[PDB]
Amino acid sequence: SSKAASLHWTSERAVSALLLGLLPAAYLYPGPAVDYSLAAALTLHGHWGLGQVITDYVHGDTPIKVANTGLYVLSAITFTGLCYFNYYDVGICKAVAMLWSI
Amino acid sequence: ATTAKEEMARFWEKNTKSSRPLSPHISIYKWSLPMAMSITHRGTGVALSLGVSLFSLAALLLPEQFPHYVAVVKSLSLSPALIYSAKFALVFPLSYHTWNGIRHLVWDMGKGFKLSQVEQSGVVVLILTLLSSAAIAAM
Amino acid sequence: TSRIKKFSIYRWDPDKPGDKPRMQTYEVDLNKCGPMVLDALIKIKNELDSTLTFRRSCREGICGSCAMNIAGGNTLACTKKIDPDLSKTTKIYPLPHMYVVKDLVPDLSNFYAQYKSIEPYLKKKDESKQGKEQYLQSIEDRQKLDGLYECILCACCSTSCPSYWWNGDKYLGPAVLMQAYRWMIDSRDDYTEERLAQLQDPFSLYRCHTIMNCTRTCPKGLNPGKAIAEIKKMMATYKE
Amino acid sequence: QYPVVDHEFDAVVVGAGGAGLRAAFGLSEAGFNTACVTKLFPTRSHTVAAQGGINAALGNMEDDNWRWHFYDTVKGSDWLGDQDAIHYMTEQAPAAVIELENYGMPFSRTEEGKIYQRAFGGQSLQFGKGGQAHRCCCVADRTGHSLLHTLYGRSLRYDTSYFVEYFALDLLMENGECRGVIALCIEDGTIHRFRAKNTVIATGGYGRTYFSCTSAHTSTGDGTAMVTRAGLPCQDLEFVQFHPTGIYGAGCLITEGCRGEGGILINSQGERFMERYAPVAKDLASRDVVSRSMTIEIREGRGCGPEKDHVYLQLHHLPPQQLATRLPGISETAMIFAGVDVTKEPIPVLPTVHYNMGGIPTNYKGQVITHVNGEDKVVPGLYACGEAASASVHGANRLGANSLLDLVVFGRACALTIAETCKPGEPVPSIKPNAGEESVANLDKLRFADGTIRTSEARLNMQKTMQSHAAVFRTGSILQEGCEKLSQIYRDLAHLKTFDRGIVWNTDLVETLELQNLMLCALQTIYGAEARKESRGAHAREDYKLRIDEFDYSKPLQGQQKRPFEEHWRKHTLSYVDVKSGKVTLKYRPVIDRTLNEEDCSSVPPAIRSY
Ligand SMILES: *Cc1cc2c(cc1C)nc1c(=O)[nH]c(=O)nc-1n2C[C@H](O)[C@H](O)[C@H](O)COP(=O)(O)OP(=O)(O)OC[C@H]1O[C@@H](n2cnc3c(N)ncnc32)[C@H](O)[C@@H]1O
Ligand SMILES: CCCCCCCCCCCO[C@@H]1O[C@H](CO)[C@@H](O[C@H]2O[C@H](CO)[C@@H](O)[C@H](O)[C@H]2O)[C@H](O)[C@H]1O
Ligand SMILES: O=C([O-])CC(=O)C(=O)O
Ligand code: SF4
Ligand code: F3S
Ligand code: FES
Ligand SMILES: [K+]
Ligand SMILES: [K+]
Repeated sequence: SSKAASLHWTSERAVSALLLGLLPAAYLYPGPAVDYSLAAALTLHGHWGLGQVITDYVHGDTPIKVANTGLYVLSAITFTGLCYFNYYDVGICKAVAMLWSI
Repeated sequence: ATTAKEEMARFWEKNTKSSRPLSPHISIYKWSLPMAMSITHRGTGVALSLGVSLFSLAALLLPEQFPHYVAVVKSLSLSPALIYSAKFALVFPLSYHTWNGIRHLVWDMGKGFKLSQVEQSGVVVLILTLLSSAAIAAM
Repeated sequence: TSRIKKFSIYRWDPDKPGDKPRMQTYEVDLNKCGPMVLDALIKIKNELDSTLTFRRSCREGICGSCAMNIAGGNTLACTKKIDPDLSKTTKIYPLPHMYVVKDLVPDLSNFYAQYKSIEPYLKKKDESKQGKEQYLQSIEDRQKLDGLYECILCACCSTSCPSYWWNGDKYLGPAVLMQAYRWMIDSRDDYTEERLAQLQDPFSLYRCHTIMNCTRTCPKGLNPGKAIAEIKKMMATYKE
Repeated sequence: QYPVVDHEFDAVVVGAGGAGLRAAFGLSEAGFNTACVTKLFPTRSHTVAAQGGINAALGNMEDDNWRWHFYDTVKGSDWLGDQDAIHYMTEQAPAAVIELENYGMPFSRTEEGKIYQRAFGGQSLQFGKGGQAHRCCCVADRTGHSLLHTLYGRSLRYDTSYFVEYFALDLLMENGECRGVIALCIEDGTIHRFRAKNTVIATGGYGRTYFSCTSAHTSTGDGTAMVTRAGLPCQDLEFVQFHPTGIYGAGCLITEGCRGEGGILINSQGERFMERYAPVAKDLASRDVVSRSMTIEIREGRGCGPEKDHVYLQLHHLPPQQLATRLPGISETAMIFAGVDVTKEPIPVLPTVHYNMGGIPTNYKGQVITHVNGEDKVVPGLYACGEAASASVHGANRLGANSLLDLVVFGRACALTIAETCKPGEPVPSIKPNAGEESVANLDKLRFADGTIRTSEARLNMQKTMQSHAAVFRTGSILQEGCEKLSQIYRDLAHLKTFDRGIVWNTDLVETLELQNLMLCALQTIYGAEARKESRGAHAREDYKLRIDEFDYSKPLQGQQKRPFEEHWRKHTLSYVDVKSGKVTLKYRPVIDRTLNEEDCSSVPPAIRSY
């Protein structure tokens, strides 16, 4: 769109706010719904966030393209592994509780 | 008789090939609490993301599942004050980043931009980070 | 009988081949000097080292000429009181992360070109009535310009902002963005939507991450950080 | 040793204050390929510091008439003003201010939405009979700040070619016509010759000939010096305006708008003494009268402060919301430079050198004139406007808020006159291949000067001399000693000493050039003063206390012998300098009394001048 930059800025704040609502959700209604929402929200927020760091600090067409490509790989693998953990293992909410029972 | 784009082009053309130095910046600039808190927000965000990504790699690559590693850790009978310190260390950056993240979202609504309020809200962020971390690590 | 204050001042001569930037310490008797740092700079130039080079004109903080980094913060030398703690040496640097023409004189022409790029002047759709009658503007709409039109374009704010340090080629910086907002909310101006449309890219506006060094440093007490956040809100709510 | 770069334009404008900017893009707007040469980035010019506002008979606060403003100005000039230029300036004022508001100038506003206007010194309704006028248009107390930023913003829409931080050295003259300017590029040390069919000089004033002034450090009379070095006359340089209220110590200006909004001057015994000196106008009398009254109180023992050397400007009886809305700038400046909270305590103030009434003589169209065998003769290709010009719309004493008006009216006039006289693209005139060599020879000499008197030391001696000998009140013997000392200083310039041997941003060198310039202005100012054996406007001779016109206008003219031109003083001073020796020659030229249209605006005959 001709408004791609402002729509992206708005999407970032929305996902930040979404992630903020998922923390009460995880404490109060832990389960598959929250687990996968955290997988999605944590990956998207971190991806957009790391994208801002790249935009600030990486300069030059090729280093920019390289950093962003590696970021896509990192994000895609991160989301895959969190969904993997949620499906084959105890999932995010239960793992945290188990960690905190140590 | 020169457009803005041409002026910027000539600036970079002129200066990068010149013998002029770049005046110092980060090495000489005075710090403030908002400035320190701003970059700590970035550093905790990045650290949280690297932690989430490492956790995600461990789920794909480690030959045992999570309850095994929890059971292992308990078998070391670590001291309660050392357990508390690891819990506090884990939750502090999440805590900092969350509260300051809320502060950022208030700014994006246009509120709290008076410099004295920027200072108030930063200190408020720090005390909430401390209280919430100490309280959570005691759970 | 005298109060010797020490200043450590950044020096670089372009007419010395191979000259390297260095700090030079001068000693000034505060009893025989005005109260402001520019007063000390002028006293040094006139009495100790006439090769010391800096920009100045108004000496009352209205022209913006003498912006520099005094004790770690960007300010106007002519309104910045001298620190009378004689056990501290005041360090003086050019505005940070700028090309140094000579000593304390930075190259501001990129800063000026960015200001030119936002078209800092009144624009009406029908300008065929240009000069017949005064445009009407209520006291209430004129009040919206307070805190904005007072900027002196000293570049203290923009050269204190780390986002401008790392991306000053493409980020307009706080001084220029606040002037862009000054024209966006001028009720006489008809180009608000076009002025917002200019900032629809990753850099011009959106390198600002609300660090707020700019507002802290402004010798005029303005709030370019707040103006940037109002722009961001307008960016997200305007239609076409 | 110096690489010379040659340029050809239709028009070169020297100066980027209010006058030069308006002149420069008016020319580009008229289709002329125009260069603007300025030693400062344009918004650093002294115009940025202007405060109280700009006069125009808009009638936003009460019914007004531009002819009332004409009358005020003519009476303000004490009949050394050229009334044709004053007619032009005051009739053009509404259109000119409206042009500025339409550019985006953020004027303060009335309940009706129109430009708010305040009272100011020496302005009245009904040709002096109808009470205080309110025609000073303003942006709080930052009017010059906004005027210049608006003009600079507007200039960016045109193809004007700017040469920023270039220092103009001299005019290029050939057979009495100006062919352009030669200048030094401060950024890289290169010499530049700007050939042009028309050259406009808008270089500001020279308040820095004195020790205390409201002027920027950069008000060094550079264009005035260039005219002088061209063998051309300057006019009325002895008429220096002391603004009543420069802040004590730093010398910063505290706007006359403070008194226009209600502030009052009080002495050590609490007396609002202007009620005694000017029973009608009080603190809003003309500046020459207020400055003189303040000076008398101090030297007669009623001065304030521990040294009894200033007086108080009191604003705290005024509602604090009015102070915040009408006078924010001086509210902050009074705290910074005097630790004064204006809502609680008065501002320490004393008369401070502020503005030069004299300058480069022009006609009402902006054209520089010379004067030969009793006849004004336009100098072809040469214009002047703003504080550097002597049009003369101010004569012997300027009204507050009339300079910014002058700037944009006569800056535009220069553009209009060139456009009705020349066409763009006409052959730019040739200059001899070594034109301007003597400017470079002088610059090089200063750059390597190794005498015994450094520049700061000579500049201070000039400033203290002017301060002690050519002040608010003058007398013959003191002026003569000021003349002798100043000529001595000028000869001692042979012993000048510089240290910076570079060429890139050598402000040591640049400030030595400015000292040469200031000295030529100061030499003409004080020798003019010593020879003017009368009292008129801001020039007060305690040995010649009366205004001396061609008649005694205090009595009926019926049966009076007109005084010969040589035996009265209602005439402009014309000053020349033999730059080699520093010798000052003087001549005189009549004041223009005709208006542009007698039926539209009567010529005002000289009269008793009281406020
Ligand atoms: C000192 C002052 C004057 C003043 C005022 C407040 C102060 C502190 N408030 C005023 C007000 O409220 N209303 C009003 O009518 N007048 C007021 N004044 C007087 C007025 O501001 C000045 O007379 C006026 O602004 C002068 O403007 P002008 O356009 O004539 O000149 P300038 O602003 O001083 O700028 C001079 C320009 O010339 C260039 N220059 C000078 N020398 C050179 C050389 N050698 N080479 C190239 N360029 C040169 C300067 O760069 C500057 O741009
Ligand atoms: C997770 C923890 C991350 C944040 C904590 C890290 C430690 C922070 C260190 C930086 C603090 O640095 C310190 O900040 C304070 C408050 O802004 C500054 O003080 C500032 O405000 C005060 C009061 O309005 C002024 O008097 C002072 O002139 C000004 O510099 C001080 O000059 C700076 O030296
Ligand atoms: O000089 C003028 O015209 C006005 C001025 O300095 C002031 O604001 O008092
Ligand atoms: S906002 Fe403040 S610091 Fe920035 S240029 Fe304007 S006056 Fe200078
Ligand atoms: S310091 Fe820079 S990041 Fe934004 S709030 Fe100010 S422009
Ligand atoms: S000299 Fe004008 S801002 Fe300091
Ligand atoms: K608008
Ligand atoms: K003048």
